[PDB]
Order: sequence, then structure tokens, then C-alpha cells
Amino acid sequence: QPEPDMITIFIGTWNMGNAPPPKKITSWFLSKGQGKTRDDSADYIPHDIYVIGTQEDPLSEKEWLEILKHSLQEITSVTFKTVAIHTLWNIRIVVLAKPEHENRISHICTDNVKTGIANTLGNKGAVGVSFMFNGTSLGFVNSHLTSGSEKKLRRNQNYMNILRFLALGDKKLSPFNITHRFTHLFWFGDLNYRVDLPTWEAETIIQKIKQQQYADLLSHDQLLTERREQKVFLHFEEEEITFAPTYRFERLTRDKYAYTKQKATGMKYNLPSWCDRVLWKSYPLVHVVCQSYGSTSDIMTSDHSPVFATFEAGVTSQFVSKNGPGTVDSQGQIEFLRCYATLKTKSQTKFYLEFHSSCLESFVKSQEGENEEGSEGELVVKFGETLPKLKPIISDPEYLLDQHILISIKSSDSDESYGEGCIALRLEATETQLPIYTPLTHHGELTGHFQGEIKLQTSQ
Ligand SMILES: Cc1nccn1Cc1cccc(C#N)c1
Repeated sequence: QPEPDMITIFIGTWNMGNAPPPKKITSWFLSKGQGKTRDDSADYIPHDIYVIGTQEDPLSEKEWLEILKHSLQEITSVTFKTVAIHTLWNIRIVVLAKPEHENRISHICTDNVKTGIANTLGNKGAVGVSFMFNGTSLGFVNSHLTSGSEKKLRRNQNYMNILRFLALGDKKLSPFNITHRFTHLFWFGDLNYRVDLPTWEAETIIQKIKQQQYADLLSHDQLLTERREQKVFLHFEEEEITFAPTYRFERLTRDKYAYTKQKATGMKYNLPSWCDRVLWKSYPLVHVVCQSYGSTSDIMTSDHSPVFATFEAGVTSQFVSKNGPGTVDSQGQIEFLRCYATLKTKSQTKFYLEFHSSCLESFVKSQEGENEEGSEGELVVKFGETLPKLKPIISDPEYLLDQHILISIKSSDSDESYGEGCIALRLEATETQLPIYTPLTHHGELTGHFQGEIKLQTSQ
């Protein structure tokens, strides 16, 4: 029975508004309603992995697991295995997989981050799950960020605290936060970004939604505008939104947006908004295609509609050769030529690199580079031809070209990372000097660049 080279992943996000669900929620798992929807001809075909994020979830873990498993069994006739379930307050993530994947899944990690301080600590934050699927790392984050049209800066701060402090994936990757630890990272939830238009435009906004004319609303979506200005979710993707705003509805219909200020809302307006979102970030040149992104029309127990997204995602097998794992394969090498880092830092310490990869027995520390002044005020750290030759565990090009090298640039004085990036080994050629590039980030913010050339030797 062959190992897959592709899987399909369902991502769901639903703020349940502290209400039990209705008896039927199958439309959610089938990607039916508004937006980019799944073809009817696929309805019996199970996804490989279902990841369900809920917010304001009033159910026990047991109660929700029963509803999810029975939902998927009715759809697919498959009894899904529970990979992980993790709850922080009323924020929950559930990972379910086809039984045929049970022995493909390992290294399951769960964590949560509570956001805010005092007043603002007690119900917002994130839960997450990570695991290996054969040779591929997968990470999943469900976050409920700060509410309120006038708190986009707080939401961006929540994002940075979640990606700094959520402890998922391989702890040996110590310089790297979750935005570098996974082949595929899915981040979803009630991100709570609003359509930033005047309160007096509420009925105009409703009109536009009834006409399915979303262009002038999306141009004011705080998540799209904040992402465009590189304030949040740097280097994440999102599919185009072609579904109505998922918030704020009157319960038990989808016919009415309830936007007016009420004591129940702290006298705040809730203009129609795309609160409920799915984004992702995959390593360079790994196959990831969004095949649905939409909202249900028939689940109305909450003031939010459920959102679905599905993805094709490239996966690799757990590779064994006569040599690695357990030794190097002398027929393989990774060389870096003419490499330099450009850092936004004002500091004057020496810097060294760390190369981390599951194609190495352990990470590799370089010698210090040579600092020069850049023409426009920057620090340029030159490595020239000084970088250590990396010794992969397996030389087979069917393995090695699918791998990635994570790069950290660290201060010699403090050993702290100033920047983290990732280089794909999916090169146009082997035994050939080829340009490489990655931006560098720290706490998910741009801190500089790493560029140079690579020369990859495989056994072919
Ligand atoms: C195969 C195995 N033995 C111990 C732990 N695992 C990984 C695991 C745990 C729970 C659910 C799944 C699935 N699906 C996989």
C-alpha cells in the first residue's frame, strides 16, 4: 500500500456564540454554502485530516467529539480517529484523521497561549496542535483575538504573543517560532478583524452584501489592510474571500445582520465583518493549493456563520537508506557560496549562522561573518566561502530535493537570534551554483535578508 505524496486537509473555524449547535452541521464539513465551495461529486470522499477550531464553544470535549465523529461518519461512512483535542476556556481545537493514517501520525504536541494582562487576560488566546505525518510536519493554530472595531493594534499584538509563546513542533528548533517549524502551518479562528467603515454606513454595507458586491467592503477589511502594511501575518497566504461577512447575524436566520449597539455589546457597533478566517504558510516550493474557502448558510445557532477551507498539501515518506538515518551519506553535500545577511539592527556584535534541518544529524554552527556598513545605513554580515559544508543523512535526490534548511543568524555576544528564514533544496539543478534567498524575521517581524548561492550534491 503506497505512502501518499498528497493529502487533503479540512480546516473549520466557528465561533458558536456560547450556544449548542443544531442537529445537522454536515454542510460545514462538505464545504457547502457561499464562497469557493466543494463540488457535489466529492461529497462522499473523506478528507485525510479534519481540523476543527471553535470559539465561544459551550460543549464538553466529549459532547463535541460525539457530534463531530457522528457528522463525518454520516457523510463518509468512515469512523475517524481522534489525533488531538485541546481547550483553553471556550477556545478549542480537534484533529481527526482517517484510520489508515493512524500509524503515519506521530510526535503529537498541544499547547495554548493566554493573551492580554489583568483586565484583558481571561478569555482570548489560542490553542494549537502539531504532529508529523510521515516525513511532513503539520501545525494548526486556532486563535480568538481581541474583539472591537477600534482594537486592530491589540489583535496584531495578540498574534505576535501567540507565535512567540505557542510551544509546538520540534523543541530542538530552539531559535525558531511556529512560523518556521512546520512544512505546512494553518492559522485560523475568530481573528476579529472588522470592516473599517463609518457606523453611519451600516445599511449601505448591508445593501452591498445583499447585492453580493464585496469589493468595496474587502478594501476596508482590517486583516487585508494590516497584512498589506506588513503589520501582522507576514508571509502568510489567504484565499480570496467570495462569501458574505460571517458576523454579526441575528440568531436562527441568516436574513439579518445585528450591528446596532446594545448593553449586551458594551454599547459597541458590530458592522458586518469577516471575523472568521483561515490563513496558511508552507515552506518554499511545497505543494499547497486551497480547494475551498467559504461559509455555511444553514447553521444559524450562533451570531457567526461557520467558515471552511480545504487544502491539497504535499507530503513526503519516512525515508530509509542503507546509510542514513543513523549516519551521514558521503555522496551528499550542501555548500553555500558568496552568502551575506542584511540586518535592520543598529547593534554592533559579531554574528554567526545556525543551519537546522531534519536532513542533518544535528544543527550546524558557522564561524562569525564579517560586518560591513551598507550604503543606506544597514548592517551587511558577509560569510563569503567560509560556511561549513552540510552533511545530509541521505544523498538520494528523491529525498534531498524535498528538504529545507532553516537559518538563524545569532549574536556572538548574547546567542540570541536576530533573524530566522528557510531555504528550499528543490533546486533547478544539482552540482550547480544557484541563487538562494530568504527574508529573515524575528517574532514574525521582518529583520533582514539572507542571500547567496547554493551548490547541492546528490547521489545522482
Ligand atoms: C500511532 C500512535 N501510537 C501511539 C501514538 N500514536 C500516534 C497517534 C495517537 C493518537 C491518534 C493517532 C491517529 N490517527 C495517532
